[PDB]
This record gives sequence, structure tokens and C-alpha cells, in this order.
Amino acid sequence: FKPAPHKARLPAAEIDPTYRRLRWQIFLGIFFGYAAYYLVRKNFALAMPYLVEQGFSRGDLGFALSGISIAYGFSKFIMGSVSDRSNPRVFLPAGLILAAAVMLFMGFVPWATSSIAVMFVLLFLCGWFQGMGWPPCGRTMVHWWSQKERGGIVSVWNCAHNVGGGIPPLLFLLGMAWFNDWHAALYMPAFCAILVALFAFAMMRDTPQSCGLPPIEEYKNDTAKQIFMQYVLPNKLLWYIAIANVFVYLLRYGILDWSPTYLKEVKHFALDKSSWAYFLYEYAGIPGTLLCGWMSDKVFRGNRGATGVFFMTLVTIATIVYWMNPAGNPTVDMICMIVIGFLIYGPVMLIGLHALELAPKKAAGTAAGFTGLFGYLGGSVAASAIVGYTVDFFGWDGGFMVMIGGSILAVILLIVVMIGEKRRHEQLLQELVP
Repeated sequence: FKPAPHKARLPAAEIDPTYRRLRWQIFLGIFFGYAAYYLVRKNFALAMPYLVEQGFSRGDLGFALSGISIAYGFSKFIMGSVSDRSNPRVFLPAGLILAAAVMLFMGFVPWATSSIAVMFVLLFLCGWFQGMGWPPCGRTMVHWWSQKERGGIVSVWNCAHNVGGGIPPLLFLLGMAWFNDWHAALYMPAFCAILVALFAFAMMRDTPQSCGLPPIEEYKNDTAKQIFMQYVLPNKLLWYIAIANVFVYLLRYGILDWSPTYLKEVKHFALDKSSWAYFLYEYAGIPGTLLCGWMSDKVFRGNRGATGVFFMTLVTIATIVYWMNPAGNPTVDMICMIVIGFLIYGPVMLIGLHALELAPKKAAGTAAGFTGLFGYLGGSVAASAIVGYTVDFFGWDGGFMVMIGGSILAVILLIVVMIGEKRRHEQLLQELVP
């Protein structure tokens, strides 16, 4: 049984010194701990093109992949309290290895891996476990030090999905030679994830327990859900960006979860470069997104909707050119992928930020969060499931129709939120009226 606090004070003249280390120490912990989860989500994707040379794949597999998101979905509804009770040091590795092991269940046991939604169910757990991963990472950051946190986080949101999610096709690519079987080498990435998990456990801590000093060191010292229903629920404005975020997320994931599979269906050059792109795409987001921020602050003078516009437009132009390509896509897709990815995150971050302004004082928090989930939740189901099915009764072309089309609205919609937010401003004028 764990939770366990076990706190005991040994201050002893110069706890400061063991703090510097206990902080430089722990930060890598949760950061890489969190990063490790991402090796685990997008393994099945890589499975599908390998998997199903065999009639297996309908476009159904997408429904199967669809699992991860749903569980992550029903997940936060309750895990949000558990980590609060339990201890971040254990709970984080305890969730990873718990999940990353499950993946191993698939990569090795035939019945388990090839059944047509036996996987849905196995995968579904993955989602649930994936759930735990972040909130202890949250409880920790609370124990860093107030009014500093803004910084520790800046780094965590934007780098964490990419540093980890872009490495797995690389391992599979490598595990091909050593573990010859192709239909199922989606296990090798998971093999190492457990390893990071240990490292995670071996370096994190609560930090109340050895110092005994609630973060003072500078003497910072600092209603219900209703808010969502009261301030966020109608907000016809917040809705538009949320219904917009969706398609943004569908262009990102739908283009990405198929990237290996669609390559080698048509434009089939090789697995070698295929997987070397998926890496490149997810990793190339780091520099861009980082820039998307500065360009947005310096060039667009703080207008977030408009930066999405600049970026959202730029992402769409690439997606279509890349849509128009024959077996001469070799030196087009490399750049194509490097680019698509480079920008897709731009609006993901911007909307959220945008949301903060679209409502009152506390609403921001739950206002900006609502967006992320309405966005991610749906964005995926469609990104994965629907696309697959929009290829069975239709061609593969109709795939991009929903994707390219999807983006198109995100912008038109991002426009409306821009007009609307400003029309709203003009009305305070009527406040003086009677």
C-alpha cells in the first residue's frame, strides 16, 4: 500500500544546498517521467500499416485507436483526486509501467493483438492508465515554489508531447532488424518505457519530507464547478474556438496517425524514410511552436486569433500541395511533414491562450481548459476513427477532403470569434444608455 508521506525534519544548517540539488534533480524526473507516456500512445498507429496487410484493417482499427482518447476522457473525471491523496514519486511510475506493460501484452500475445477490437478493450486501459501520468506531475509543481511555476510549466506543456511521442517509430524502425517480426514490434518502444519509469521513480520526491520547508525560501505565501455552467456554458464565443480547435487537432492527428500507413499504401517508397519522417514531424514542432509564440507576441502585437490565422493558413496550404502528389512524393513529403508538424501546434496553444480573454476572471482557467478537451477529445475520434471509415465507402481522397475541409472551417470559425469578440466590445457603450 502507497500513499505514504513519511515526513521528518532534519533542517540542519544549509538545507538550501540540498534544495538546489533536490530541485534540479526532481524536475528531470517528472519531465522525463511524463515524456515516457508518449512512447506508449502512439504505438498502435505504427501497428496498423504493418498490421493488416491482412484483411484485418477496415478503417475500423481507427475505432480501436479511438480507445486511448475516450478513456483519457472519462479518466480525468476522477483521477484528479487520487494523485492528490497519493504520492507523485510513486504514482507517476506506477501509472506508466502499469500502462506500458499493457502494451507489451499486445506486442507478444497473438489472441490479444489480432482480434478486431479485443484491442479496443486492451488499448482502452492504456487510455485509463495514461490518465494518471499528468496530475501527480501537477501536485509536484505545486511543491516547487509559487510565482516561479509559470516557468517550470511553460516548458512542460509544449515540449512533453513531442520529445517523447516522436521517438517510438525510431525504435520500431530499429527493433525491426533485431526482432524480425513486423506485424508486432510495437512492443520494443514499450520495453524501454518501463526503464524510464524507474529513473522517474528514482529521482522524484515530494520535497516536504527532507527539508520540511513548505516552499518558503522567499516567503511567497499566496467557489465550485458552477463557474463552468455559469460563465463558460453559454459563451457562444468560447464555443466557436472549441468547435474550431477540433478540426485543428484532426488535421494534426489524422495526418499523423496515418503517416506511416498511408505512406506505402500509395506513394509507397519505404518503411525506412516513412518512420524517419514521423519522428521529424513530431520533433520539428518544438522549434516552430516556440517561434509561433515569439512571432505572435512581436509581429502580431498580441493578437492570438490572428496568429492562428497566419499559421492555420500556412498549415493548410502545405497539407493540400502534399495532398496533390504521385509516387514522386519522396522529396516533397519529407519537407511536407517537417512543415505540417512545425505549425499544427501553433493554434493548439493559441486558442487556449485566446480562451483566457473570452471570459471573466476565474472563467479563464476552466474556460481555457474546456477548449483543450472539447478540442482533443473529439479532434481524435475523428482524427482516427471517422477518417478510416471515410475511406471504406469512399476513396482515400475523401480522407483529405475532411482534413483539408476541417482546417478550412477552423479558420473561418477563428475569424468569427475575432469579429464577435470585437462586436461585444462595442456594446459596453450601451451600458451608459438608460
